[PDB]
Amino acid sequence: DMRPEIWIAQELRRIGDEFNAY
Amino acid sequence: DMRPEIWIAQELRRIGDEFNAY
Amino acid sequence: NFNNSIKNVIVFYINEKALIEEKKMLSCYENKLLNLIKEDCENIMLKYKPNLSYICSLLKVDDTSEENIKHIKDQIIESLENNRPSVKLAIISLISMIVEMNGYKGKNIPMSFLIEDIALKISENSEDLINFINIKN
Amino acid sequence: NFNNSIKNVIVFYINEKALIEEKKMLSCYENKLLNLIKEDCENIMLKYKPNLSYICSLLKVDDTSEENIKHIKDQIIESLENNRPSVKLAIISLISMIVEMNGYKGKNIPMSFLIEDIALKISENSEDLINFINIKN
Ligand code: NA
Ligand code: NA
Repeated sequence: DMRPEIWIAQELRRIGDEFNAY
Repeated sequence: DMRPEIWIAQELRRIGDEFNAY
Repeated sequence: NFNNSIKNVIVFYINEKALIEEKKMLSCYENKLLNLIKEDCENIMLKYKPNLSYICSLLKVDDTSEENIKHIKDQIIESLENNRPSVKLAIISLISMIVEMNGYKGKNIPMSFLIEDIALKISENSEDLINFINIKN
Repeated sequence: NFNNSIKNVIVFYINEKALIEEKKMLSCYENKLLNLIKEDCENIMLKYKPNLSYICSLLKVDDTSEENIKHIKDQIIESLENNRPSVKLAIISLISMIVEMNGYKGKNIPMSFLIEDIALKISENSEDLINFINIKN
C-alpha cells in the first residue's frame, strides 16, 4: 500500500516546482 | 450553592417578560 | 523556530473556509430564519447587555473548563425545561455573549458540545417559536 | 418534535459569532499575511484543482474518520518533512480543498487536530516562507 504514499509526495513535488518559477 | 442557580433562572424570566410585550 | 503569526493565520484561514461550507448547507428557509433570529438576538444584546452580563457573571463563564461548561449547559437546559420563545431568543444571545467574552481564548471542544446540545433543546417544539419571529412582519 | 431548521441555524449563528472573535485576535501583521496567503492559495486552487483533486483522491478524503484522518495528517507531515515555501502554500490549498469537499458533512474533531498540527508544522522555519509571499510586491 506504499504506492499511494509515493504518488502523493510526487504529485506535491510538481506543484511546488511549477509554482517556484512563477 | 443553590442561590446562584435561582437568580440565573430568575434573571432570564425577566428578559423574556419585557420581551413578550414588545 | 515556530512562527506564531503563520500558524494562527493558517488555522483561521481554513476555519473561515469551513464556515462558508456550512453556510451553503443552509437553505432558503434556514437562511431567512437565521437573518430573522440575527436581528432579534442583536436587539436583545444592547438592552440586556446589562442583564445578560449578570448571567454571565453568576455562571462563572471564565472557567472555560468542561467541569464548569458542563454545569453551564445543565443550568441553561434547566432554565429551558422550566421555555417560551422570548426566553429562547435570550438563551441564544447569552451564548453569543459567552462567545464574545471567551472568543479570544480560542475554540474549545466542550463549548461545541454545549452549543449543539442547547441549540438542540431549543429546537424542541419549534412551532411556538417560528410564529414569534415571523409575526415581526 | 425537533425542528431541523432551527438547530442548525442556532449552531451556525454561534459559530459565525465565534469566528469573528478569532478574527479580532489577528493583528496588523497577521491580518496582512492572511490576505497575502489567501491570494496565493486561491490562484493555486484554479490551476491545480486538476492536480489537487488527484491528491484528494489518493488520500481517501471521504473516510472522514480519525483512523484515516490521522493517516492523512501523517502523510501530509511526511511530505513536509521531505518543505520549501511553494509546497507549503500547496498543502494549505489541499486542506482548503478537503474542507470544500467534506464541508457538508459538518465540523468534526479529528480534522481540527489535523488543521492545527499541520498549520503548526508549516510555521516551522517561517523565515523562508515570509519572503516568498512578500516578494509579490
Ligand atoms: Na464551522
Ligand atoms: Na472558529
